[PDB]
Amino acid sequence: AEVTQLSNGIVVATEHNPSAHTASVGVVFGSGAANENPYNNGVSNLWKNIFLSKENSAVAAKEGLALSSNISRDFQSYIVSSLPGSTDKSLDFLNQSFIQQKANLLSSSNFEATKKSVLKQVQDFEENDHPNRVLEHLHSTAFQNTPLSLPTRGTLESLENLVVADLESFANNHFLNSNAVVVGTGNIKHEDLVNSIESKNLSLQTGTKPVLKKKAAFLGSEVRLRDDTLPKAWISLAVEGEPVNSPNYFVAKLAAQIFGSYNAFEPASRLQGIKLLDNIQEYQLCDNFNHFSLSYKDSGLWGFSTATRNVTMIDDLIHFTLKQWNRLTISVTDTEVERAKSLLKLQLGQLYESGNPVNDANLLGAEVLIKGSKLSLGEAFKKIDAITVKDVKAWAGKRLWDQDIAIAGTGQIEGLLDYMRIRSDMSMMRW
Amino acid sequence: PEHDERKRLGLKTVIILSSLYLLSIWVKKFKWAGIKTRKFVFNPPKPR
Amino acid sequence: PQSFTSIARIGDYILKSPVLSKLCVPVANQFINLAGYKKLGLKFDDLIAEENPIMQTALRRLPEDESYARAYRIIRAHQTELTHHLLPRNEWIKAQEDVPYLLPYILEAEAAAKEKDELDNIEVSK
Amino acid sequence: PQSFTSIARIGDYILKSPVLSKLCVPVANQFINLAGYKKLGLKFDDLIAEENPIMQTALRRLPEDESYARAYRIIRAHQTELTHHLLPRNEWIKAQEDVPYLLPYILEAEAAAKEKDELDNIEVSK
Amino acid sequence: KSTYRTPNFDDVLKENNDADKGRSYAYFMVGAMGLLSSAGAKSTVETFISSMTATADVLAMA
Amino acid sequence: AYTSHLSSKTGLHFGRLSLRSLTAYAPNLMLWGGASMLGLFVFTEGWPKFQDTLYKKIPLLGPTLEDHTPPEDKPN
Amino acid sequence: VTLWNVGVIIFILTIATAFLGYCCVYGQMSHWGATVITNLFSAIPFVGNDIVSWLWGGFSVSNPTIQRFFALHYLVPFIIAAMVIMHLMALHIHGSSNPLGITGNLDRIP
Amino acid sequence: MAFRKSNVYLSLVNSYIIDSPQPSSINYWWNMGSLLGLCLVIQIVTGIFMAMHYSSNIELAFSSVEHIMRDVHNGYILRYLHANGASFFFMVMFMHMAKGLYYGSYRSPR
Amino acid sequence: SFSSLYKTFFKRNAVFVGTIFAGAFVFQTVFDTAITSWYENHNKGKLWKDVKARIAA
Ligand SMILES: CCCCCCCCCCCCCCCC(=O)OC[C@H](COP(=O)([O-])OCC[N+](C)(C)C)OC(=O)CCCCCCCCCCCCCCC
Ligand SMILES: CCCCCCCCCCCCCCCC(=O)OC[C@H](COP(=O)(O)OCCN)OC(=O)CCCCCCCCCCCCCCC
Ligand code: HEM
Ligand code: HEM
Repeated sequence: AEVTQLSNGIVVATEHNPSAHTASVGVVFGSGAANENPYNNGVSNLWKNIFLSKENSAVAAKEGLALSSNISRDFQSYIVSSLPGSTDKSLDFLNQSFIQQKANLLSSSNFEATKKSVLKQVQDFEENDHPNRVLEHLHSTAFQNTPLSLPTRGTLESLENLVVADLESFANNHFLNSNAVVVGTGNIKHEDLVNSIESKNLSLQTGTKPVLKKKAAFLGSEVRLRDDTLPKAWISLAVEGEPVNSPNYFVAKLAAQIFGSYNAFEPASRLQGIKLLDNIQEYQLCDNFNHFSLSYKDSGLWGFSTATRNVTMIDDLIHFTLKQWNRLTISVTDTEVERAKSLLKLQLGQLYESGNPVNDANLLGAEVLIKGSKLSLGEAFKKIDAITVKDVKAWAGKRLWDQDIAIAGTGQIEGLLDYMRIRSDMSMMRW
Repeated sequence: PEHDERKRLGLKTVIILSSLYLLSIWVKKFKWAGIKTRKFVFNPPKPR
Repeated sequence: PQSFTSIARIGDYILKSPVLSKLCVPVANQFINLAGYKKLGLKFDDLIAEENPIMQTALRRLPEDESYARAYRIIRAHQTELTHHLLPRNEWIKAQEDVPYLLPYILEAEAAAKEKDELDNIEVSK
Repeated sequence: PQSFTSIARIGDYILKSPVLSKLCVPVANQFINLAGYKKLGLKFDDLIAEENPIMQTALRRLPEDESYARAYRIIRAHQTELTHHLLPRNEWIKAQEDVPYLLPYILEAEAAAKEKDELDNIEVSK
Repeated sequence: KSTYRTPNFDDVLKENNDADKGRSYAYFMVGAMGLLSSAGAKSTVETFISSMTATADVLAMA
Repeated sequence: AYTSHLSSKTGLHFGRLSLRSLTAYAPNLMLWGGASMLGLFVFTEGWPKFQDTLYKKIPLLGPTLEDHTPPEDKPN
Repeated sequence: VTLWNVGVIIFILTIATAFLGYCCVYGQMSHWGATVITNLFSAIPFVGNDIVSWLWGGFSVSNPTIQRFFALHYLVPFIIAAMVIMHLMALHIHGSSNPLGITGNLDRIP
Repeated sequence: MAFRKSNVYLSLVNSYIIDSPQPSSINYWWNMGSLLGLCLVIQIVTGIFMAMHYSSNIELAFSSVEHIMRDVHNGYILRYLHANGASFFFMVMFMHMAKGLYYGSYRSPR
Repeated sequence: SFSSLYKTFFKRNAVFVGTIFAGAFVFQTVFDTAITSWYENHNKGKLWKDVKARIAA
């Protein structure tokens, strides 16, 4: 029900949900913010904001379209959502203003205004968006001196020396046809889509993007940007997790769903099936925490990201959740496994099926770029319910028992004890 | 009269203790390898 | 040390069967007025140990008037035990006003904590 | 233990006199360069003991940029003495930038405390 | 200097960041220290409570 | 299909522990028992009753503990 | 219960040092009480005679046992003093009880 | 919170020898206090195991010391540990005091 | 072949301290007998067994 066909160049991937309204056609490239050097960084976000600029969006809005884009750590996407009877308009707009000539987009008035707005919103993100910036510093210190370490939005110091030559070089080096996947979600049928991509000739280039010299290797590290102006203490620690197209991927997502996510002020998240919430609820050790499991192309992370207003008992929160992490290897039960199985099925269903047909476009483009064909919601559910407690114990002994962690913090984090205690509290002496 | 047993136990004790001293120097440098090689970067903050 | 649900279960079974009731409640009334916690001006539910979590929540859920009357009865019992006297005959707690006021809060608090304890030791059928 | 107005009056009497300045300022420069607090990346106004109340008020009256730079210089001194090395030749504090940034604040704080203890022991006409 | 660009550590690092090899090396070193200290602690405890046994004159007049 | 209830039942516990705790702990706890017996095995090697009873019945480490003094050379 | 267990530990140590002090004066009840107590302490099946001739320092109650008992009769009260400090800490972190069972946090006295 | 921070004796042991925040740049001269504590425990232990044999008369003091030196098992070890650990105790104490009056830890807050 | 060594020796702490204690056993015994054999062979002819065999032959 998620059909994929390889044409002369590009790969077309689509899914036809005939009850949805807005059909959404776009192209998803396989060169995100980890396919460049740290000096031209932020050229992916700059390309996204060039595509989303006032000129391009007014041209798209006069015809009845609505642009979208999403830059991630290996795929970047350009989505033109539209009405269901109007997608040949979407296709030839995306041809005429992104795939062929872009001289209307890349002259030094629109590029100057776009670069100024990008500089303002990146520095506003760096000052006033605290949990995302420490997840970003966690990525920057986990995979350091190695191309997965890069900021997605780009840093300010490597964004004020970018001109149109950088964007044209990136569009020549990474906006290819053996690197691109065109996607269709919403209610377009498959064959009218490829009929309209093969009627009007649509091909970006012919070549191949440059392969990287250094693969993503985890380096157990530590960083702290302690700003004691801030009222909270945002820390986040994470180990090396399993990447995409790895056999231990769904057990990593299940082991994240075992500990779940929490919010101390909602009275329905204080009653979950976590054993950690009987330790962190008598002195109110944190405000929220969420156990992520990110899986990029070469490697990935596995850890929790919190926020703490009780900045004196930070080490107790760290120690309690790390003992709960060691409970995965030594004595995890089966009722936690089945609770996390049902909750992981619910979360993947809420992610894969939703009202917006551009998130499905981004997910379908990513997992057709890296894998080759999309596995359905049924096969994912079968691979989830085929997981026993011993597979979780084997994976937790593989990737969580005494492994190197990487910590990224900000705020009032002097109460955070320093590194060797946190590293050697990942392994207890069997109680 | 304790000469033979004293020098023998001394040989045992200083062999064990000097090997323990070298191993403890190694484990001290291991436990402090995360502190001897930390780096501080200070860019000046913007005024309010 | 003993849960109040168990005390309430054994007491209900003793009470609402008429053979054991007319044999057990007169010696219970004689044991209560021989105990002598009413001569100090105290109801019984002040005497219970307040250092469990169940009793602490059952006290923090108490209404605002009964809490103040409870604090006054405890302080007055402290003072008339300090001077090694008893309260006079006017200020004795009568048997009709020895009503269990803390016991519904104790029962529902221990029922909630008990249900938490057996919800997190649950097993699906495997 | 020695108030900075005393050191200030002795030093200003040494500096403003001609015959003592050019005969005691070179040996002071050689003494400061031999002390070796500049090789750790430190001005002298970090070296001063802080557990007075005068130094506490003088450090709370510091501007919010010099306080951040002072905390960084102290922390870098701690780390580069932890490694038992020195800072490289490019990061030594040069002699042109060892300005007293704290001494006006300490002088005004000790003048305030001296005026307070002078006013508490005042004697009116007897 | 950006706050995402880390300073160099390529002199204090190793070329092969294997988990099992480096962890086994560190734990073999701490285990060798624990082994020598275990034998030493056993011998000094049995020295201290071998002092409290029967002195040689009592064993002579046994 | 449609599941109208939850078809599940409590485990065996005493509040602090349960059977699922001891089932997952018991191999490491019998290993801890073996390590504790090994610890006092090495801590009581100088005890002569355990020395001549057990610590020479060891096959090849046996003759290293005894040292063959002739009986006409000891004071007692 | 921390206070009660530390008190029981002080009770054990106090029985021990009163026994040692009664056995260092060396009368007729002293020596024979010491040898009867340790002779029933030699009832352990495997290590009984070994530990009782380690405790005697010889073969019956004699000069090494009396020197040993005087050294221990000093030494155990200065463990009792530290255990009394621990008793006072374990009391002070929860307050004394009162002869009613009801709580004392309402009306208290320095 | 943690059990090493909740329990009253373990909170003291924690706050003194586990997570007591020490300054980041102290060198090997600050270990002389730990050395003095270890050597004080050494002196006390060997002194007790010598005072179990030492008799303190005027006819038996030196004779009892040379009885410790010659007849009790490993008594030469105990007497030389006491008589040499006293000298090492005073040398590490002199290093402790000289560090204290060199680095200015007699000053205003201590 | 290092993952198998780490798994069977240093993964759980019980087998770690059991290996440490068994190594302490065999190390203490062979170290004691080796150092006394070396100490009694460095002095040949000066010990009582050598003097006894000398005056017995
Ligand atoms: C009594 C005061 C005077 C005596 C005071 C003595 C000094 C103070 C007490 C020190 C006792 C040290 C006990 C250490 C407890 C412990 O946790 O040992 C574990 C260590 C390795 O632990 P780790 O380095 O954290 O690695 C664990 C991670 N894995 C490998 C599982 C992935 O494994 C080892 O350490 C190897 C075993 C070494 C055995 C310890 C030797 C010294 C024993 C002394 C025992 C004294 C306590 C007696 C109590 C009656
Ligand atoms: C770090 C530990 C701190 C705690 C220390 C206490 C634990 C000690 C455990 C046992 C150590 C080895 C004992 C054998 C060594 C020996 O007894 O020596 C061997 C002696 C004979 O020797 P010999 O004349 O032939 O020797 C000549 C050359 N030295 O036989 C005896 O004395 C028999 C009596 C046994 C005495 C020890 C019994 C236990 C005493 C109490 C210990 C407390 C236990 C507490 C348990 C909770
Ligand atoms: C050396 C001997 C002892 C000393 C110096 C000592 C000291 C004290 C002191 C000063 C108090 C506070 C006063 C009080 O509450 O009564 C106290 C309380 C207490 N002691 Fe002891 N004690 C000793 C032995 C014991 C023993 C043997 C036990 C019993 C096992 C014990 C159990 C208690 C208890 C339970 C309390 C609390 C009493 C209460 O608050 O109701 N003590 N102790
Ligand atoms: C503060 C720590 C101590 C110091 C510095 C110390 C120092 C000394 C010194 C220097 C001697 C003389 C040794 C010689 O003859 O050369 C001595 C003797 C002695 N000490 Fe201590 N001592 C200390 C603690 C103790 C304690 C607490 C005891 C008792 C338990 C003790 C028991 C003895 C005995 C019995 C002797 C007698 C002679 C001998 O056998 O060495 N000591 N002490």
